[PDB]
Amino acid sequence: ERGWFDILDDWLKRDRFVFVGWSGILLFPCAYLALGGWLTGTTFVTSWYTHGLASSYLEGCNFLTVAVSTPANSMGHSLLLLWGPEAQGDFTRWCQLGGLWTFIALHGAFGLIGFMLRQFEIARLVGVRPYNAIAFSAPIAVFVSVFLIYPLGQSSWFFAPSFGVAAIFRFLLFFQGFHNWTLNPFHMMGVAGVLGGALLCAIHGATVENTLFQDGEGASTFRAFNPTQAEETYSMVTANRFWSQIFGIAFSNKRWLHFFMLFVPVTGLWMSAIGVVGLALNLRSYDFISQEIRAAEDPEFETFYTKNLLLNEGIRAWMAPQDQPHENFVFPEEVLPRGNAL
Amino acid sequence: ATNRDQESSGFAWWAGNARLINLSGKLLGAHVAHAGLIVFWAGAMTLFELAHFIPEKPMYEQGLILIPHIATLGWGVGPGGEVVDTFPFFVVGVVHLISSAVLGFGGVYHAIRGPETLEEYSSFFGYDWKDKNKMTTILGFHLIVLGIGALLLVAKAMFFGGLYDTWAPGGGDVRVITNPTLDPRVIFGYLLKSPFGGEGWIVSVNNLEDVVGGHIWIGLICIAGGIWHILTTPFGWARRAFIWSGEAYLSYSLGALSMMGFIATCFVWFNNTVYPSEFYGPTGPEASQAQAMTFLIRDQKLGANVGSAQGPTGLGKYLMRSPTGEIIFGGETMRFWDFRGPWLEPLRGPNGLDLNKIKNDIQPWQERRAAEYMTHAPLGSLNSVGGVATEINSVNFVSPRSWLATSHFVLAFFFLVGHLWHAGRARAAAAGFEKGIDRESEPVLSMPSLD
Amino acid sequence: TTGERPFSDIITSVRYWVIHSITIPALFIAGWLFVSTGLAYDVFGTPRPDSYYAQEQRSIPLVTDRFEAKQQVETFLEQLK
Amino acid sequence: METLKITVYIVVTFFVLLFVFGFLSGDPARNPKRKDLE
Amino acid sequence: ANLWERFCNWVTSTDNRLYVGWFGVIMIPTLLAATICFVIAFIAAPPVDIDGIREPVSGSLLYGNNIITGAVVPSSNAIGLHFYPIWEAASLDEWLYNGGPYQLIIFHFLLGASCYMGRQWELSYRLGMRPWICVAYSAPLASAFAVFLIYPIGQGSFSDGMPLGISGTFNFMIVFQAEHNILMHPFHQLGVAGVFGGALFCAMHGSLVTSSLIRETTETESANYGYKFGQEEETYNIVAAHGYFGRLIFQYASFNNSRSLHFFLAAWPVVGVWFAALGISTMAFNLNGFNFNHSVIDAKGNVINTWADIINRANLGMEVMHERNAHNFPLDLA
Amino acid sequence: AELTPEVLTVPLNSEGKTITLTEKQYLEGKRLFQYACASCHVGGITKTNPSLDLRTETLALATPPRDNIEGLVDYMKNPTTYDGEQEIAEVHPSLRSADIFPKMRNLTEKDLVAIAGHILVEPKILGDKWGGGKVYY
Ligand code: CLA
Ligand code: CLA
Ligand code: CLA
Ligand code: CLA
Ligand code: CLA
Ligand code: HEC
Ligand SMILES: CC1=C(/C=C/C(C)=C/C=C/C(C)=C/C=C/C=C(C)/C=C/C=C(C)/C=C/C2=C(C)CCCC2(C)C)C(C)(C)CCC1
Ligand SMILES: CC1=C(/C=C/C(C)=C/C=C/C(C)=C/C=C/C=C(C)/C=C/C=C(C)/C=C/C2=C(C)CCCC2(C)C)C(C)(C)CCC1
Ligand SMILES: CC1=C(/C=C/C(C)=C/C=C/C(C)=C/C=C/C=C(C)/C=C/C=C(C)/C=C/C2=C(C)CCCC2(C)C)C(C)(C)CCC1
Ligand SMILES: CCCCCCCCCCCCO[C@@H]1O[C@H](CO)[C@@H](O[C@H]2O[C@H](CO)[C@@H](O)[C@H](O)[C@H]2O)[C@H](O)[C@H]1O
Ligand SMILES: CCCCCCCS[C@@H]1O[C@H](CO)[C@@H](O)[C@H](O)[C@H]1O
Ligand code: OEX
Ligand SMILES: [Ca+2]
Ligand SMILES: [Cl-]
Ligand SMILES: [Cl-]
Repeated sequence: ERGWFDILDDWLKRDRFVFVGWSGILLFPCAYLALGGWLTGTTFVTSWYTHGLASSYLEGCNFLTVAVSTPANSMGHSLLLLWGPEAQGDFTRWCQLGGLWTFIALHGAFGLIGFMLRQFEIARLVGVRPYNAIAFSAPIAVFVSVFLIYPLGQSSWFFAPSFGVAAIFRFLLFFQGFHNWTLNPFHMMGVAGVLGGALLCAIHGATVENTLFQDGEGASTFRAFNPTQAEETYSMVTANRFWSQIFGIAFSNKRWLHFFMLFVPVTGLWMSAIGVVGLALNLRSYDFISQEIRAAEDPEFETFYTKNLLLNEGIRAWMAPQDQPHENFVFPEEVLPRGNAL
Repeated sequence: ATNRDQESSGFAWWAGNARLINLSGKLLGAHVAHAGLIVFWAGAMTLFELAHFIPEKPMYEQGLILIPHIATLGWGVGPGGEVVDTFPFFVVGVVHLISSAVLGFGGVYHAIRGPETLEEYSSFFGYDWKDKNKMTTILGFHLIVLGIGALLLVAKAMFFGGLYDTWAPGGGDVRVITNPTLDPRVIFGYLLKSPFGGEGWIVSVNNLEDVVGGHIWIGLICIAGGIWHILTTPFGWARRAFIWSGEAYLSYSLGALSMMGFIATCFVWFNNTVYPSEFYGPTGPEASQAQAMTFLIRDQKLGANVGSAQGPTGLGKYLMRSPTGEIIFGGETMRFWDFRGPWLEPLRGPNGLDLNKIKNDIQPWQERRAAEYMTHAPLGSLNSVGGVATEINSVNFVSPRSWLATSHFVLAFFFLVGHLWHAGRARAAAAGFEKGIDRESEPVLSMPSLD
Repeated sequence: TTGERPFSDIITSVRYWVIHSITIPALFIAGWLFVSTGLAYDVFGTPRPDSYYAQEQRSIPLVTDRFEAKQQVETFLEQLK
Repeated sequence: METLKITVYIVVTFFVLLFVFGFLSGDPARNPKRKDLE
Repeated sequence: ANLWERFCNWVTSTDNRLYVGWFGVIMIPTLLAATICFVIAFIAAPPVDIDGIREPVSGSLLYGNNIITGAVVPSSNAIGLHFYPIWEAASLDEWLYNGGPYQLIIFHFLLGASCYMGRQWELSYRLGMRPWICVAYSAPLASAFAVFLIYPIGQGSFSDGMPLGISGTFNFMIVFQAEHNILMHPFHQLGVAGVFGGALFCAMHGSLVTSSLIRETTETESANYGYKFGQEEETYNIVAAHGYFGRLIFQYASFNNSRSLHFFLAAWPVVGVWFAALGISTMAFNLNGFNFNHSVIDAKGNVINTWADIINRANLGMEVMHERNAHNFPLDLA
Repeated sequence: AELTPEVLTVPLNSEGKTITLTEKQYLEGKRLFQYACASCHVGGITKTNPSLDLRTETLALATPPRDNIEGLVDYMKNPTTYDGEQEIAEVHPSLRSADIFPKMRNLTEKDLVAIAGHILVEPKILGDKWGGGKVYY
């Protein structure tokens, strides 16, 4: 059958400069609106009525301090549709109420779905295995756990990350003070995957570039490679001997090496996502009970664990009134935890 | 287009200056043209500093790095470091600016008009990287030039006005150095000091008699060695230990420059003698000491006995002992008790800070200096907000010492990378595998297995 | 290659620049006037420098109700005199 | 402590000299290709 | 062949299971000293007066720590940057109280790891390789120098060096944020791009090469048996991978040259970590992150807060609480 | 909110006379205060002696009262301790000690008024932020 569906399928899969596909019907509008909404918001839209913050170029912020901030805590987990009961179809109120944040987060989520479908769709057309799409599950797990699940466990969208550079920095510091997130072994595994991934990236690329075969006469060795050549361009045998003698162990299987490079950062991001799902519920790894019992009774007992809780207590008391304005925290000077002199 | 494309020279455009390795005429021009740029910045930056300079603000409140160098040499300044005549500053900048036109003219001529190779032109100006004799001779000439340079500082210190002496009795002044230290026990004793706290290696030199005397030795050493290297050619033990190639010599210099950049970083950070605090602002140690001095003065005026005031930890609130017994300022500045400065030393006795001088001999000019230095601590943000990281906007200040130390640490670091890059490549190119492993001669395939 | 004219082809053609020496500055000026006329303020509800507070007030006009949030903001806006 | 100090001083001087005389002992020739680098 | 010549041929021998070499002659004893002292101190060392205020902090397992809270504690603030070898103490008991072990470990470690970089250069010369793997390792190596040596020098005390422990690392990072606002420093931001980017390109390169493996096995066997160690031919189709990735984005955003692809994989994380180490290294001299505290002001002069001001509130809480008994005067100047 | 003439009206002396500053004077006051005083008085505190701040309540209780233009102008010529008992020109920038505090050398009478006006107007704007220290940052 060559009906309208098949004809349309043909046009959608034309080999053009930007491939479209069926997946492109979802990807391009959602990715474009998520982007445009972030640019619109960081240029023109305030956070005065939701946070008490200026947050756009128009107010005088710079690239580091602009944001599309989350809605006010009184909005709860409202989808904040433009035509919803809060904005009631008013575009200006919608922006002042934080509507751009759900807009970006929701169109962003469906755009990422679209992008992963594009990896499946293009891989099926070209005839490769879909391991690139499988690897992209990790960014999606991070996005979904941090931007959707985390605030859904909390009181409202207000505590989701805001879309901005310094706003994200505040999120890092809030997670230290309130969640003791550095103590969390699921974050630790995430750190190991990201840093080990960076390591693998540098060490593989450095190793290839320094075990090249001399396949040309020029001092610039880039020219001596042909994409259709059948032979390996660097010496696995020499690479393997060098690292065996430098480090003790070495890769010998090139298929294993590259699978391992997929595996390490992907797994780490998945591990960090699980930790954040816990923090949605305040299910923290905040304390070691044995340390607290000893420290409560023995005022000479001190560890870096007890030192860091003092820091967290400072963060909470000093940032909370301005970071959570809907709470109306009034802390007199005399109650603020402070060391000597400072 | 001789060696001006990749096919002919073997080097891509992004390594295009490597095409100059064996083109001594064009390599000469590129070096002369670059020197013109160095001199250009010196003269132009100086004029810019002068134009923006207010004589009655401290130099270190004004973002100055070059005028402080000129002032340390004795020019423009009087007692206390007060600027008395900005015209020396103007002259230095103008003369560097004008000279850069002479260097740029020579650089652009040799680079694009003169002979591309000097060897067919002049056997004196031509050279072979592999000619060990010529290479040590060129090196010999430049060692003699460098030694003259070091003697010029001595000539200025001893015959042409002197140097600014932050330690001069009175509050600091220009002073003719009449008896520079010549005792090689002193001069080379600095070389053998530990670099750790309280010793400080050569960064610890704290008087112009030693500074001037050390440049007399360096001047003679360089001139001696330059004559030695013109008259000699490397010995066999030296011939076997080095690579003898243009890239190799470049890599040795890069290692030397990195080392000097790190030393310079520590010099401007700790030394307040050849970088006077009058001009560069207080060191980090200095401002921290100055805070303790300030509050000891405030509270003593209010009635506190500072010698016996027990602080919260049981250590003295104002005064305590160093690990070897010396009386030192308390609080976290305990780490800085190795600091020495002209405003603090009159309170110092044989056991360190002396309670009786503290009680009776603190002059108002010390209270002023300590408050000034405490409020110009070398702390500030990248957009030049002075103070701790939590300070609010108001004060437009980053210390010259921070600017100079950070800039030169970054430069020194990348010059060490450059050393490794070029020394590794030089080694590989001399041995013949810098382009890759020979497929039909792969070394590892002729070696027994490890297991 | 996928058929479209190469980009280096187009951006070194006289006709491209004939068209875009108008259209690029024209959009730029439209963006300028969007701010310079004050229109951006009113489209997005962003306060001007004299509109964050009332003259004596030091409280944030924070939205505290979900379904009357629109009236809360309109009320806050009236209270600017 | 004094014995410890001399012991370390001796051990360190020992290893540093190996390093220095090591790289002085014809090291550019210790490569698999061209073994004439003087 | 005299004895010195025999020894030199054994040191520089390419047949030793682990290559020794001349850097190895310094590396092996210094790394053993640092490792042995670290293991012993981590298990059994008594509490250390890190900040010089006679307030000892417990770091070892035997004194109440687990793997997460344990540390070798930095040497005392009373020592500053003074050299504190065992023989400068009146007793081992003094040395331990004042945190002697920290100095012994980091000084031996930094020498060993620097010779490790040298050894990477050295074996590559013996095997006829190109020499620049050691240059990639200079980025983690520079970073270790930053938190163990450079930052102490600029702040004047090894007591502000990074502790040798997991929770100790977090203490260092939090106090660093309060005193330098490192998050707002562009060199830490480039470092984050370096390691996020390196992790991205790591998964990418892995997924692309894995996606284009040439069928050489059946469904019941691991595909890794389709590559044989030392085979002459490539094991995946780089034309297929380019043809996929080029359509994912557009054709000219994809690499077709394996050599330049792998160079980019080297360069991106190495350059980024160099900047991160230069961040720590230049904040060591108190050139701190961007300060926009109270940068936005209204028509009357009211402060309009931004996210930078919220960050500052959190930085203040770290500032006022850290080292709670160690400051007597109102400004924390180092 | 904006910088109105009311905000800019401040006490000239102690007998109750006011004076109204222009926005130009106030911004000149801010710049000159940054130049000559903020290294110690940023935000209305006093880094070298935090017990004394520049809050108007504190200045009212100084001897003689410093909570007006004349009192502040006098202070920059001949500063005294809080009780008025001692003259502290030797340790505090002033016109009388312009030779040891050279940044005071190019301050005119009209500059002293503008610096004074800024000190009196700022607390009207910032409230507790002025003289409050880090707690109010
Ligand atoms: C300090 C910086 C510096 C200097 C001094 C040089 C110098 C040189 N380069 Mg290198 N290069 C540099 C940086 C520098 N380069 C950088 C950053 C790159 C990366 C892009 C390169 C990439 C590169 C490549 C790929 C090549 C060179 C080549 C050269 C040489 C010949 C240039 C030529 O013939 O062009 C002719 C250029 C012109 C005719 C145009 C005008 C050039 C003039 C000199 C500019 C002068 C302007 C100045 C204001 C005039 C003042 C005059 C006044 C004082 C009277 C020359 C010695 C070539 C070479 O090695 O040849 C063997 C070569 O192939 N360079
Ligand atoms: C005196 C110091 C010195 C000298 C004379 C040389 C000379 C050379 N280098 Mg070496 N190098 C050095 C230091 C030096 N290098 C340092 C300190 C490093 C560490 C980063 C290197 C790392 C290095 C590498 C990796 C390579 C070389 C190469 C070369 C050769 C070709 C260079 C070229 O044409 O670049 C052309 C110049 C450019 C393309 C310009 C680069 C632009 C820089 C990165 C911008 C820096 C930003 C700036 C400071 C601030 C921003 C300004 C902006 C706002 C306007 C040539 C022999 C090549 C080689 O091996 O040949 C044998 C090569 O591959 N160098
Ligand atoms: C020795 C180097 C050095 C140092 C320590 C200083 C220090 C200073 N300069 Mg000077 N200056 C320099 C060189 C230097 N400058 C050069 C080369 C120029 C020509 C552009 C100038 C022209 C200049 C002007 C016009 C002015 C200054 C000013 C100042 C002061 C404020 C600086 C500032 O706010 O920067 C802001 C911070 C930055 C710009 C950060 C830059 C980040 C760089 C681009 C990162 C690059 C890293 C590395 C080089 C690249 C490696 C790449 C890798 C791949 C290899 C400060 C004392 C100001 C002043 O107060 O004068 C009275 C001023 O107006 N300088
Ligand atoms: C140090 C860098 C340097 C070097 C090694 C050379 C070398 C050479 N030049 Mg070049 N040149 C240079 C810089 C340099 N020049 C500069 C700065 C200019 C612009 C003024 C020129 C302009 C120039 C021209 C127009 C010509 C040359 C020529 C030559 C060749 C013959 C020179 C000769 O025999 O004169 C004999 C020796 C002298 C006349 C002695 C000169 C003494 C000087 C002028 C007095 C001051 C010296 C003292 C060290 C000053 C220190 C200043 C410094 C600290 C800044 C020779 C290869 C010729 C050539 O290429 O032939 C084809 C040629 O025609 N040069
Ligand atoms: C730009 C400066 C410079 C350079 C690049 C050279 C370069 C050279 N010199 Mg010359 N030399 C110079 C200045 C210079 N010289 C001066 C000023 C003098 C007069 C003092 C001499 C007197 C001289 C003599 C007598 C000899 C040389 C020789 C040589 C050659 C061998 C170098 C070598 O193996 O050193 C390597 C250094 C060593 C082997 C000794 C150092 C021991 C170890 C490495 C410990 C030191 C490291 C430690 C961290 C340093 C810290 C400070 C220290 C003081 C504690 C080489 C071509 C040799 C030659 O072949 O002459 C024809 C030779 O016999 N030079
Ligand atoms: C640090 C070196 C300072 C500079 C620069 C300025 N001031 Fe100051 N000020 C300083 C101190 C230590 C004190 C307390 C003095 C004492 O012992 O009483 C002061 C006091 C004042 C006051 C009085 C505050 C009060 O509540 O009574 C005022 C009004 C004052 N200073 C003003 C002022 C001006 C206008 C300055 C710039 C020209 C200035 N100060 C600079 C420390 C320092
Ligand atoms: C939201 C919304 C929407 C949408 C809209 C849109 C879609 C928009 C778009 C927009 C856009 C689309 C925008 C854009 C912008 C851009 C910009 C603004 C840019 C800038 C840039 C720059 C600035 C650059 C920079 C740089 C870099 C980055 C690097 C290189 C260098 C340089 C520096 C150049 C709608 C209507 C649907 C509905 C409602 C809501
Ligand atoms: C080779 C080459 C190159 C380079 C070049 C160069 C590097 C050059 C330089 C050059 C130079 C280095 C030049 C200089 C010049 C200078 C001048 C031209 C000056 C003038 C001056 C004046 C005119 C002054 C004036 C005045 C006075 C006198 C007084 C005061 C005021 C005033 C300032 C006005 C390149 C890269 C491009 C590439 C190609 C090749
Ligand atoms: C001026 C002055 C002074 C003086 C100074 C002096 C006198 C100096 C000297 C200096 C010196 C006199 C230095 C030296 C140096 C040296 C070096 C730095 C060396 C190095 C070496 C090397 C690098 C080698 C290497 C090797 C080996 C080891 C093995 C074999 C191979 C080779 C060769 C590679 C004083 C301080 C008083 C004061 C201030 C001023
Ligand atoms: C504080 C550091 C002091 C360093 C002092 C340096 C002074 C330099 C004087 C020359 C010393 C070099 O002495 C060096 O020793 C050994 C013998 O032990 C020699 O013997 C060497 O010969 C060849 C050199 O290609 C090697 O293959 C061989 O393995 C080795 O035995 C070196 O050829 C000689 O150059
Ligand atoms: C290299 C350019 C030299 C230009 C001339 C510099 C003279 S320098 C001159 O020398 C005098 C002694 O006679 C000093 O009294 C005076 O302070 C000093 O500036
Ligand atoms: O020691 Mn560790 O931490 Ca660098 O600030 Mn100061 O000191 Mn202490 O206080 Mn904050
Ligand atoms: Ca010679
Ligand atoms: Cl702490
Ligand atoms: Cl303190």
